[PDB]
Amino acid sequence: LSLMPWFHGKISGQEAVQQLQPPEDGLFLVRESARHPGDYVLCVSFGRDVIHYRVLHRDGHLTIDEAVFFCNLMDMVEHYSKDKGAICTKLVRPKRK
Repeated sequence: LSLMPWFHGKISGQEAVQQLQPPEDGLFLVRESARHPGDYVLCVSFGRDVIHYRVLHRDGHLTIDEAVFFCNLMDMVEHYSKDKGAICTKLVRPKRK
């Protein structure tokens, strides 16, 4: 959370595609969602495109229901820093400020 350099909180997606803009594989950040409150969107750069993955809540947290779920984002994040499978790419540099 707040003190995490990868978290930009409340910026339109629209902003994020921008932040993330000298493309660079695994360049990511995380922001709170608008249409569904309490929820997250993790933004990823991969192949010059920017992909997104809603973070759902289900007793906890996750992107692959059912698959892998977390206690903290600060931890889904770690997780997706060593094994990508599931999303397009391995998270590397957090975009920051």
